[PDB]
Amino acid sequence: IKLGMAKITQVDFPPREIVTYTKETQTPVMA
Amino acid sequence: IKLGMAKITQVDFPPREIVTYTKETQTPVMA
Amino acid sequence: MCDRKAVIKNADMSEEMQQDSVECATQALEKYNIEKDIAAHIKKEFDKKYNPTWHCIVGRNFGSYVTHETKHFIYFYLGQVAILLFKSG
Amino acid sequence: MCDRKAVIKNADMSEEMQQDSVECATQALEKYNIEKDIAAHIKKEFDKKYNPTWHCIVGRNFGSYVTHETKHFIYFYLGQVAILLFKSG
Amino acid sequence: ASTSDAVTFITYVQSLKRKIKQFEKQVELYRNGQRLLEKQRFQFPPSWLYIDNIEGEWGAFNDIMRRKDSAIQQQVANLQMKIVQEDRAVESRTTDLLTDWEKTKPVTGNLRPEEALQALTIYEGKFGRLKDDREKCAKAKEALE
Amino acid sequence: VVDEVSNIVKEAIESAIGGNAYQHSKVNQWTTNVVEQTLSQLTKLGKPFKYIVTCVIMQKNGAGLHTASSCFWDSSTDGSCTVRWENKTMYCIVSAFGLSI
Amino acid sequence: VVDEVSNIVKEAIESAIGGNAYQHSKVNQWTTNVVEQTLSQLTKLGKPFKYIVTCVIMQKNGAGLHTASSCFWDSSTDGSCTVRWENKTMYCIVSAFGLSI
Repeated sequence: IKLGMAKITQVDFPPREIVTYTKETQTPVMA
Repeated sequence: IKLGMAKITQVDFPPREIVTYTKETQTPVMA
Repeated sequence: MCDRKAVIKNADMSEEMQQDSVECATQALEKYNIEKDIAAHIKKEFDKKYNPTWHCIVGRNFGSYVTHETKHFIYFYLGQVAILLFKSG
Repeated sequence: MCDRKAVIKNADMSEEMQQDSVECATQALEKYNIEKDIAAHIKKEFDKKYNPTWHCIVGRNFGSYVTHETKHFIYFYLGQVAILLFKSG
Repeated sequence: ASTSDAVTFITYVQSLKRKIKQFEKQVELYRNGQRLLEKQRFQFPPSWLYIDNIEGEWGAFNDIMRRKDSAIQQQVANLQMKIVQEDRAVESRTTDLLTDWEKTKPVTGNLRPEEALQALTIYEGKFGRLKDDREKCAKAKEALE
Repeated sequence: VVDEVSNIVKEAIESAIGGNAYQHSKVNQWTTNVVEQTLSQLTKLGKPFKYIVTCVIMQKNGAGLHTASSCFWDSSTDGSCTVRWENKTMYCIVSAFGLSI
Repeated sequence: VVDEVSNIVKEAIESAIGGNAYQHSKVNQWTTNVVEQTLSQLTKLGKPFKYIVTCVIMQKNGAGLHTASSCFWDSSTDGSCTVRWENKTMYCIVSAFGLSI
């Protein structure tokens, strides 16, 4: 069977990453 | 040609194990 | 009055989420006379509102440094308790 | 230095992760007395040995309810400061 | 994954971190100043945070910027690979377009000067855009690791 | 027909899963049911095609799936039908195929 | 051959994806390269069959996976091969179904 040229239908589902939005603030003890 | 019901490769992926609950904790108290 | 409020020091969250977290912490602290029981009530409120599982760290002395996700993070003081609660997932 | 003896009265976490975190906490307490730095080091060690993400908090007068994953919420106190490495997820 | 945009963001993040070194040095000096104020009782009014409150907000912003820089450093290799592939494909397409326009400029009888000039300019723009895109992707990868 | 194959796949998904979520003990069963429904839809048409129906179900846990179906089939006689149907917490990218017999 | 097809699919998955750092813009390219390599290996085999290849590539993020294909052919002269391959934190599964013309 002489099959013709065929491509591939690409459908990549999306992932979700991790947000490294660190809230930096030094925490002191009671004074 | 002839065709009918048959079998296939049965592959399934079990998921990871984790436990989530509202468990209360506390730090020790000193003076 | 036991006010678990905050000022603009480090508060990176949705406004409704931060207000709900502060109100839930204050209500749990008012309802429960123990710190652990107040933590349990606040965690129940968090798992009911923002779904399971969410935790809040609040106390006189504390410290937090983790992957604080956007619109669900906090690092401040709520009254005598240091409100450092960040939700990621 | 500092008596960084982690006595886990309640250890609902992995033994290997808890031991690695305890060793890192002892090293960090020998390095410095900053409880926030010790908690950050414990959280970083737990997140490195058990993937993202892990959160650890060290304080004196605080009450928090751990909303974490199974076998990853280690509450080991080096004395009285309960360094609860409740890896949320 | 888009190499040009990723490299531009990486170079911008590198410049931002170079400035943020001095910005955070000033932030540490200001945290010390706010602490000294609170020692003199000059903690900031509770409408916003104190001097340490502005310091905590700046620390949150710096944590976000450091997270962006860490993501850039993690994905720099993939961004560079995507940019190199896109630049090579665009340059091959620009070569094909330049050759095709030079071979078959629109040289018909009426308005054929404008049509042939447009075809030649389209081929030249394709080649130059491919070259510029490749150069920009490489420069952004260099500026963003 | 690719449009008919996609419509049959969508109807089978609506009839079997529809708004059903993802369960570990039932994902493979749902995939088998969807594949069987697609195979029955392809066989009942009477077209002389060696129909192949593939069903893959993923969980919406931050995982993306790249779905494709390329086969050594004739361009003017055969083809493949790989589509994706999305749910709230059940990702299902399923493919139907047909080769001239 | 089922074993030969599984070995070729494993070699293609190793050559395409491997166990390197994950990338959404590169996972689809790896899946496409694996599909092209599998198609080339099937075409160079020379056996009288019309293979149908479905490559399922996923990332390890707690999502369940069930890559299955229900078809309509003859098991005496046609068959399919299943190979379990993956990465350090990603999956590389190809479902190849060789069908006699």
